[PDB]
Amino acid sequence: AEAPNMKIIGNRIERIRSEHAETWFFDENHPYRTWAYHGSYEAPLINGVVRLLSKPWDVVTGVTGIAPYGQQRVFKEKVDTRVPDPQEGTRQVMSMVSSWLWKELGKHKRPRVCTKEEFINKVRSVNDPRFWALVDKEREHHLRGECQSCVYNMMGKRESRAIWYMWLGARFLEFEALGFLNEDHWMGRENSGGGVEGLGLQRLGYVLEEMSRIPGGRMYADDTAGWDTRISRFDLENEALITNQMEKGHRALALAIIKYTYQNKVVKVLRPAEKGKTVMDIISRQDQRGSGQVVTYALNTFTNLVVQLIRNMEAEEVLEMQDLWLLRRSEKVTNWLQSNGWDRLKRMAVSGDDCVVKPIDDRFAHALRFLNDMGKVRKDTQEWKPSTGWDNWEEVPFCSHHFNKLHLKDGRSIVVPCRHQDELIGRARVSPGAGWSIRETACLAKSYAQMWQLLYFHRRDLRLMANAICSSVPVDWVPTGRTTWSIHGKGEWMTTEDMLVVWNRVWIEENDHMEDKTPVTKWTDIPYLGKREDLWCGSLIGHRPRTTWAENIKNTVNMVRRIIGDEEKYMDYLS
Ligand SMILES: [Zn+2]
Ligand SMILES: [Zn+2]
Repeated sequence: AEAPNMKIIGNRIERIRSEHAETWFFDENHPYRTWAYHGSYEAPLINGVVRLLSKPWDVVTGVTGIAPYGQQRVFKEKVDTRVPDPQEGTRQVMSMVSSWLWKELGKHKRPRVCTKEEFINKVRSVNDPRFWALVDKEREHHLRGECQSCVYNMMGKRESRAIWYMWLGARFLEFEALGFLNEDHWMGRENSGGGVEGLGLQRLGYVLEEMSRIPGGRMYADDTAGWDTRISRFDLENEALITNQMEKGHRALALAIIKYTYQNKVVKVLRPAEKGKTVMDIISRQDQRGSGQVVTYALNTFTNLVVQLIRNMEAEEVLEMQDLWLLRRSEKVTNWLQSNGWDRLKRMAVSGDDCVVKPIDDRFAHALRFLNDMGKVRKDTQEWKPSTGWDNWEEVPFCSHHFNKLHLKDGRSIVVPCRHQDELIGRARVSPGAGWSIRETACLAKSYAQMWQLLYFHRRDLRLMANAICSSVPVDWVPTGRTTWSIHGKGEWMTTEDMLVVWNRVWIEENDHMEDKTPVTKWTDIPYLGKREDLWCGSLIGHRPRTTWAENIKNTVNMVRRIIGDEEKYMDYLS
């Protein structure tokens, strides 16, 4: 039951109402329980190239399944929930660890205001002075302690999650104030110990293998049930402690982003109305993370590091059950942080809401009191049932992948990323936005295929499908679009450079975990997973329709070349 601060959100609700004053109404039968409701108003694709080249997966539901009533279903199940406040001692511990962590991350880095030029340069991955006049107007309100237009448009996706969109101008104001966390890699492994920001998916496995060698208990990788919805008002205040390291001007800009965008959010959501009509509801909420913000990932990484440090302190018996209610003496916490903090950070791989921890023993498994009091409840497990850890690092889930050690034909080991193949093909078959020419569709298909060549070459079906896609798209067409939104997708495949040369730069030359720098001169030297592992992770090798697809692949490529244009230049990546 939300108690809104009308002094902070009132201006935004009035600005929305002024835009839709003639259809605005108050629906006393609205469905919101934990969100404050303010009023309502009246409101109003498959990648063909990848589909044609992945026929066996037309009947695989794990693939095709990936492509207002639905949006309300997600809101009700996932977002319309309230977690009790942690106890005072739990909150004192949270603030202490956050303050200590912020000071560690800022020891060799300084907060800075990000510029309009940096933002414009990123948008090329804004030209109208009127856009910047609206931005200036909102910034002036922010510097006076007001907010008129930083409103979320929350779109639900029932597959399930909510994406909280914001206008480009509000995203710039957030980037200007807090973009330094991303732009200057505050969560990079070197700066944070436990973070992995800036590492590609190609390096994450080696991190987990390094952690497997640190003496201790099992490796724990518990997923929080709906992380963003479990970010409390107290996590938000602890995250805001970075403002204490900012110069006065910068500080004013950030305190306004934190107050209005993070801690007193105004959101517009769609809802079905009578006879096919749709209404827009204006709702507000003080806690939770607004999924989609410029620093969502960085602040999720920060708070997850804080939570894992607290769990280790409880496991190691630094914190006791008396400390939840009130932390009487805090010296023990400061001592553990100053003495062991860095060792424990280096024992973690934290990427937003995903974590892997290598505690000093298995007491970590039953250290749940502080974790549960902070509302960071583990997914698919009884609240008080001890966590299950892993003995084999190659089976540890992290960033929706697991990592396996394979060997090149010359004997050198490599550590590769892997996930269930259905998710990979399913995502490649999704085309965002409609009306694309065969150029945009084929260029996005080519991006997916070259991404698989660099990272998932060890999957039989993907190496074959990637080669058929690359043989069906003109060689000179530059890959375009976004294959992934993950910060671990560094885009080395977004090029017309030969992918075997790119593979060598990523896996050999620039790979600090590849001692011998001898180049790999042929794709047949690059291994696949064993057939057992390829099948476990969704391969269709040996399955009749896939066998027919592979036997007919040259005919399928020729058909795609015929559609695109037989006069274009193609290369045979299959032979
Ligand atoms: Zn604002
Ligand atoms: Zn796998």
